[PDB]
Amino acid sequence: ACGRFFQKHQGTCFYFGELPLSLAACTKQWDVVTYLLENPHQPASLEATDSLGNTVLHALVMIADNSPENSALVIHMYDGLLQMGARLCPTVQLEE
Amino acid sequence: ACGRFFQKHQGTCFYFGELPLSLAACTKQWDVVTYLLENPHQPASLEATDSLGNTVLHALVMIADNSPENSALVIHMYDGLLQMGARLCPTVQLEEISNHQGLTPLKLAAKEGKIEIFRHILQREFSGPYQPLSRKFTEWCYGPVRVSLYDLSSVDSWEKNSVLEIIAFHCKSPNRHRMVVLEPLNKLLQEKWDRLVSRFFFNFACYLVYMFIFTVVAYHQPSLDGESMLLLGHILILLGGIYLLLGQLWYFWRRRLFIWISFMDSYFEILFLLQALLTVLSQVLRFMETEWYLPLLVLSLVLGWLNLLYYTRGFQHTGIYSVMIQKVILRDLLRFLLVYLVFLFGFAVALVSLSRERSILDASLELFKFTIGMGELAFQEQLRFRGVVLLLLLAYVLLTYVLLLNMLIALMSETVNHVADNSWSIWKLQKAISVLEMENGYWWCRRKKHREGRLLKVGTRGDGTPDERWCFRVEEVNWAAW
Amino acid sequence: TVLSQVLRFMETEWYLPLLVLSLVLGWLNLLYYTRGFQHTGIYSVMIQKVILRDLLRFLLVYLVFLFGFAVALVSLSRERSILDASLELFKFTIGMGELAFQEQLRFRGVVLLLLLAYVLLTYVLLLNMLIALMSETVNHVADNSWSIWKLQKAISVLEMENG
Repeated sequence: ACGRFFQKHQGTCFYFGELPLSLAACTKQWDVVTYLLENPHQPASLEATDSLGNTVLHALVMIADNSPENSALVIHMYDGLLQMGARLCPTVQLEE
Repeated sequence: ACGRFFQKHQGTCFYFGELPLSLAACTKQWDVVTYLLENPHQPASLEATDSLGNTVLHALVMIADNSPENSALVIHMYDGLLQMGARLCPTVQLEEISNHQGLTPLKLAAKEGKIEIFRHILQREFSGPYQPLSRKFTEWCYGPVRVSLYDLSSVDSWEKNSVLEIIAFHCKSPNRHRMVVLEPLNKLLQEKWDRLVSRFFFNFACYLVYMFIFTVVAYHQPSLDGESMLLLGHILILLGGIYLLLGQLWYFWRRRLFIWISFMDSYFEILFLLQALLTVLSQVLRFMETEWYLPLLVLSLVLGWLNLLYYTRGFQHTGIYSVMIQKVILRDLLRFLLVYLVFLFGFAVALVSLSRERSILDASLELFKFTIGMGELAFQEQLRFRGVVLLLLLAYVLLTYVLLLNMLIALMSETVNHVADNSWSIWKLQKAISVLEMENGYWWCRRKKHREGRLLKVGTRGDGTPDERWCFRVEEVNWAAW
Repeated sequence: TVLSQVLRFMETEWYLPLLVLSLVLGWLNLLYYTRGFQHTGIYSVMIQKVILRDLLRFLLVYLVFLFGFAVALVSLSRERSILDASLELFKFTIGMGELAFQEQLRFRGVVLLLLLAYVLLTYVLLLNMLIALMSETVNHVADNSWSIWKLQKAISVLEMENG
């Protein structure tokens, strides 16, 4: 889901990762992030690349900033994505 | 109910608004304020004018002050007066009524530097859902992180009496910049300064680049008499003063020759008048015969080259430093010269009197050797009381260092008395003060004036029947629960 | 360094005049390594970096003032070599202003009351930079440039392993 607002251009934007799970990190919910993987009809994946060939974890750091409250919740999501990740894809190394 | 105590005169007073509902705001009760309108026998009105043609809302801001607890309760009353007002008089617009001088209350809130309502008054959260016709001064559409929007009541430069009309010119400023640092007026700096800083540089070019070649006359100048380039200089020496004469004169035509109250930093504006005025001294001698032209046009060239310091402005930050120091040291320069120079009168007399064994102003240069200092110190014994003048001059080595010191440390005290982002913002004031002339154009006669096509995006989103406003779109990034 | 080499046998002549600067800046740039043998450097690059911005802002303000006054000096003293006559004004830069008052110019008070205007503003031109510096240290740095000492070291580590 790429466009003007979804591109990383200066102003009128934020480069969240241009796909459903990518903004699901930015939503700070941690409830649908599990279900959009757990969904039996069509499961998502962190393997899903974007316009710069990234997983969601590259967008987490770009969307991360110098706001302690934002980094605190970002950290909480970030750590648990590896717990949900490594459980469901133990064959794949995730931060490489 | 007007009198001595109820008049706005200095001391023994407070100008609450001279009628029952006016002090009812100052009573901080909010219970009788409803009933004195709800009373069925004789209802009051905010329409009730006073000695300066004001509603109660003009008195709220005058009675408001730099007390947070007072402004907090003042804000609470102030917002609900519009809820009780607009309900009972929806036909009447409430914050657009002018005083006897012709001034609105939201504009008049800037006049006296009201701190702590004034930020609130711009930034208000109560129209949707319960007064959708009031319009907030705020709006929002399309947020994952909020794309905000602020309206425009009168604060944009060109609308005939904004706060930009008074905060630039008629500012009675306890200190300004903060009132300007709030987001809708603060952000407005760059929205047009993008379009104006290039034209500022284009006009700054025309200020300084012709002052450069104004000098090369004096380079080629003869004392007594393709060489027409030297003679051509005179035609631009005419323009050297005459351009900056009219230009700075018609500034006072629109400033009506306003009184010395704006002494703060309008001395920089009249530093152009110095060059403008002093250029003519040579012109109207110079053909005629009178002779004092080359001697005194020195100062016309001097102060002109000096006043090119003024524009140490916005091409880099530094200026946040420039005017911070330059303004406060103009007070120090006054205090410096008043103390120092008057010491050495009687000692130049003591020098010439002891050295006996109208031209003493030139003999005072003997003492001004040590000002830099390069004190001669040359000891001789022809004076026959050798120790008098010798033990005299050693007294000034300590106090001359002290006379630097006390000013060096009077300065230390000015920086020990910390300024966080005060003069850092005065950089933007100096820019936003310099915005005054940008939209108006040039009775300089490049184009005799310039019009206005610099207004902001049409709101066209309000509640029925009047749906229309002028507004501006702002960006934000917030990290709350939602 | 090469400017001298490939003149020097040949004949061209501007070699000893301009190799001065090759020797100068080389000896100057030995300041760079005020680094890690003692701490001090936590000071060195903190000031040296921020004053490179101050040095730019200093020279842009000051030097351009004295052009028209060197013209005012030579113009009033009438009664391409003025760049050398500007040294008369650069006497007061250090300052060791001559101040030598004579009355052959026939409007004695012009140039005499001119030069007294610069004693105050020359101190101000030092002052405002002295205090623009005060502002840079009033704006406290706790262990920022103290750590940039280690950055400058860890930046200098880039070339060590490569050979």
